[PDB]
Amino acid sequence: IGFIAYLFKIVPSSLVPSEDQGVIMSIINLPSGSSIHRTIEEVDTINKNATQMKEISSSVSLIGFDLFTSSLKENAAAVFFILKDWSQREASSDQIIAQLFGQYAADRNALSYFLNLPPIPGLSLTGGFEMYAQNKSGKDYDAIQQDVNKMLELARTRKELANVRTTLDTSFPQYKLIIDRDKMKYYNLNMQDVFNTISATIGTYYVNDFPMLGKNFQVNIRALGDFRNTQDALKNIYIRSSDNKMIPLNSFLTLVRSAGPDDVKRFNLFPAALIQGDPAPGYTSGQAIDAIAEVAKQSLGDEYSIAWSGSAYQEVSSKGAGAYAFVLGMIFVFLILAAQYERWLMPLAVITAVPFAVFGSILLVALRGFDNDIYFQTGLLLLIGLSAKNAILIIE
Amino acid sequence: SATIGTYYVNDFPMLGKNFQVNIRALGDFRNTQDALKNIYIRSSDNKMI
Amino acid sequence: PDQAAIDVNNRISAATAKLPEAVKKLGVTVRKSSSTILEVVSVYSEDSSMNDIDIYNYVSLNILDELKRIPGVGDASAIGNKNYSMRIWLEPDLLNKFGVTANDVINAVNDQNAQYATGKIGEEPVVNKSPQVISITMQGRLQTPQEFENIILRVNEDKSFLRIKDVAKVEIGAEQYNSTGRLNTSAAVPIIINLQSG
Amino acid sequence: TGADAQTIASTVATPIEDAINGVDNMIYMDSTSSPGQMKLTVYFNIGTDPDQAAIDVNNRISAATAKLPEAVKKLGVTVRKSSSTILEVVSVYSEDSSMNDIDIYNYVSLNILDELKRIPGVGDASAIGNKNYSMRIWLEPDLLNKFG
Amino acid sequence: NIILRVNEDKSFLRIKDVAKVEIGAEQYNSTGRLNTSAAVPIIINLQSGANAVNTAKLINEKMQELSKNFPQGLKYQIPYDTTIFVKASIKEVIKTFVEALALVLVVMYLFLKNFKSTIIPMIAVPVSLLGTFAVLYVLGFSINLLTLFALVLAIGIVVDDAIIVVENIDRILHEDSNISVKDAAIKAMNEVSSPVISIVLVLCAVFIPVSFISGFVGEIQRQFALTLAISVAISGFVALTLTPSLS
Amino acid sequence: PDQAAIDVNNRISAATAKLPEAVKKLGVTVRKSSSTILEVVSVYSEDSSM
Ligand SMILES: CC[C@H]1OC(=O)[C@H](C)[C@@H](O[C@H]2C[C@@](C)(OC)[C@@H](O)[C@H](C)O2)[C@H](C)[C@@H](O[C@@H]2O[C@H](C)C[C@H](N(C)C)[C@H]2O)[C@](C)(O)C[C@@H](C)C(=O)[C@H](C)[C@@H](O)[C@]1(C)O
Repeated sequence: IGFIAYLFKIVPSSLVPSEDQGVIMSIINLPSGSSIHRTIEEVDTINKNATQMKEISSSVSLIGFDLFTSSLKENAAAVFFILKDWSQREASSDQIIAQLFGQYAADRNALSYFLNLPPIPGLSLTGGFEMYAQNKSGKDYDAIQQDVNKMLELARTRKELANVRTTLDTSFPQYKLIIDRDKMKYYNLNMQDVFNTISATIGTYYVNDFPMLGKNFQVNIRALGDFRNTQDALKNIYIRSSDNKMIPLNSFLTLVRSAGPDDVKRFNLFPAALIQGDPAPGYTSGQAIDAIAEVAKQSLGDEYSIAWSGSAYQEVSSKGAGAYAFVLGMIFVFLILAAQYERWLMPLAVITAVPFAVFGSILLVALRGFDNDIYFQTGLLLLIGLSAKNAILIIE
Repeated sequence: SATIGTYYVNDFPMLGKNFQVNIRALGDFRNTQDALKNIYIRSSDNKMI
Repeated sequence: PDQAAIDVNNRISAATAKLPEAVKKLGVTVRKSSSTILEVVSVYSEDSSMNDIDIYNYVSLNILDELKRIPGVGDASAIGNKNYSMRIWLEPDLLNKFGVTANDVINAVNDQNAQYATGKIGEEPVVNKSPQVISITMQGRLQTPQEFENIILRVNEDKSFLRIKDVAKVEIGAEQYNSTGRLNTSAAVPIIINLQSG
Repeated sequence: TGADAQTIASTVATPIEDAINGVDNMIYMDSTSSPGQMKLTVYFNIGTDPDQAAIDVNNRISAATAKLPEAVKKLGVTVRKSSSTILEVVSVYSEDSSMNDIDIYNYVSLNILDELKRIPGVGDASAIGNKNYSMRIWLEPDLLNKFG
Repeated sequence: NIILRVNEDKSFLRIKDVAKVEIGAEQYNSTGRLNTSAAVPIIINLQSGANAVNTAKLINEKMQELSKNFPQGLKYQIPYDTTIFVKASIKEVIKTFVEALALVLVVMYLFLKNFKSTIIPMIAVPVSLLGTFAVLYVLGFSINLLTLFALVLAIGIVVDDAIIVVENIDRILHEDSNISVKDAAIKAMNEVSSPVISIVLVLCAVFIPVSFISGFVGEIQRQFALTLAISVAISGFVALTLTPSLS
Repeated sequence: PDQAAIDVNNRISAATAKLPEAVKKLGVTVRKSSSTILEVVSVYSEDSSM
């Protein structure tokens, strides 16, 4: 039984083993703010280079979407490859991943993320924690980014956890419209009208519906793409000044280049920047949870509030009913065996029978190199049941 | 409603949340019964009534 | 109780249209509360360095939202209702002097203190494709009182702007000064919790 | 439509998040506000009936629909039970490139999807694309200035 | 032809003069390509309480029927189909059941050295598996990969119960020459009746706490544990009642 | 019927994007109904003065 403890300690613990799902998810991310046509050229080259290898049969792409963060960022495209078959293909999914990774490290023009599809849907992986740094002071997301980055820089040194990533990004370029209200009121304009003109020309303005094939379809107003592509597209836009005079839009408006976050995130009615991380090897998920909580408390104090989601929230709010139920089951088994044998002492033999089955299972799983799994525990359940059944008959 | 009562025009951003903007006259002017003698409303013409 | 609430909301949905614009703008809340106070929680500042309005705003931002997530709490509210709100205290003597009505203030605040929609610069379909796609970000909702007093109601015959500061006093005050919460001899916002039905 | 991420967050997510708060058996709330769109996922406690969660969310959002801006009110908010997995994905492709993507999507939406809804056991049928037929008026600023 | 303005002449300024009108998409941010060819993916979420295999087959046939009427150059494909995984798992569970039954017949023909005895598992095992299916359907559980894995597990419980009962009958039959087959069976059943009930209750009490565990891992555990408990209980009842008579 | 109305309302909620704007402005109402006519009550003025 001491060797059982040793073998349990040495064996790795993971939630679900990685399995080839017969397709390979490719995540392509161009630099932030890259145009869609560049992404289409990239994914065209991607599929062309993936065509040579015989293992993939077909390629499905979804240009203009980010699978990681549901969105329509034009700089991100997801291209799922379809493996030929499990039987007709000599290579496993991992070797295909390695070949595609090796083809694509050199160019560094289109970032490559080749990941096998999740065994089961909505499955948290490696028991990572989902921290939300709810800013409570109302600071700008740009300052939130620097504070959170200081938090990660502190957290990287911590031994409990490793591989921390933050979804919040502010690299995306964003023109900032600075409105000189004095000039716009001077020209006898209204902010609502000038912004309707902007939304009509640069943006898409949706006015009414027109029917085709019996279905009610939108009517959209936008300026020709030739004119709005340039940064100084305001000067061609003209707005009436309520005095029957054409006032140029660039007179009171100006585009200045700035960097802003493409996607914002609010957790529990409060602005936040989601932080993910995985426990370091040899450390439990909960230990990493308190470690990152302490890091957040040190870095951010009384201005950011910690939050938990998914697996981290389940661990934080866990009532520990599983261990209590296991203790109840152990007591019930003891009682039922004592009733069967008409003696309190003898069920001890039936209980001590199961360590042999547990020892065999853990020894073989250690030798095989397979890590502790959910399916391993499911098999251990039947193992304990059968060992107990054999012992009960021997004792009786 | 903008002078005697409170008129909620729209929301301004503060501390992340949105808080109302309310318009009202000073408490002194709406205090008396004869409050209406102070408020003036412009007609279709420029005259103040 | 849940089925009863769902039926009540289903029947109410039709009548919401006939309600006045202000009523629906504030919104109609349908809950399962029994309107019987389950308990009263009073938050009081011992050092008295925190004013009643700021205590209420702290509570409504931090405590009340978390309390409403607690199961079995049908509705939780605070007595004061002294939420943060820009107060534009109009001076009728100064309003009639400059010839601007309260309607001219409402229109100015509604038009200027708002956020609208602005499209991205480089977007398809474009025949001259730019290397990058740039979004446009604006801020039309003023944050500080100094920005609110600079709102231009009217432009004079010369290049002189009449502004809210001339005709009104702007400050950050409570939404309502109607109520007050007192604990013992101290000032504390009381949190009344209504038990959810069943 | 055509609103940057921050304004969408502040103007749309905040009222909806305020109104949705306090819904029965809600563990936490996650919302993202990408350019032009605002998705708000409202997670609930395990064992809660999904239809019940959906209808309560509907009621809370219908309470605060009026506070939303004019464009968001025009394009009403959609509430769905996101707890769904993909049985399969059918891709309709024009091999000869006779039709562009818009024509393919419109044909699939008008013809293919309705039959998929007819198939028993197909609770949800959707098309990834977002290209509905729309009447586009391409304004030319030079011509507009020429004709005043 | 929408009239923007009316000139001083009878001619009208129209939208055609200042803008170009065409039927385009609402959004151009996205685009889908399959094998470097323009495509539109379609997603089909399986309705709750339905059969995946039948729905997938109906979808494929309906797609073929619609493809008969497709415009020239339009072709369909189904890259992802979770029905493949469940069909493979069902085939593997059937093969495992057949192999386990054949191995039971072989092992009992080897040790027990009797041919008529092989029939007893052949009836006892399928009856208990069918009962497990029925009680699983009553509880509302659904066939899935986890359930099929737990069925692979429960195969061992059922075969082992049949082995114990039949082997005890044979051992008592060979202990005494004078004893009759029915008398040997009743003696063995008297010996191991209360033990079998004890194993059934013990295994149920072992499996129950696993179901109480919360979380996604808790629910995954609950599936295996609950079907395992159902199977062991029903197999115990079958070995208690049906197996001795056939023995 | 209580859950049937819930399912119908949830589906209309999910498809709200597909609806035309007018029926979005005038909220669509989902209510349980019964084709059965339990009885017909007729109110009449005996004096015919009403
Ligand atoms: C949107 C449109 C997409 O739907 C999703 O976003 C779903 C709901 C993802 O979960 C959603 C879940 C969500 C919303 O959770 C907050 C978010 O994380 C993203 C969008 O994935 C799932 C499971 C993806 O796994 C996800 O792949 C991502 C690259 C990373 C993500 N995880 C590591 C983070 C992982 O789970 C997965 C199985 O590959 C997608 C498969 C079904 C597809 O190929 C299909 C075509 C999708 O592209 C999609 C229907 O177009």
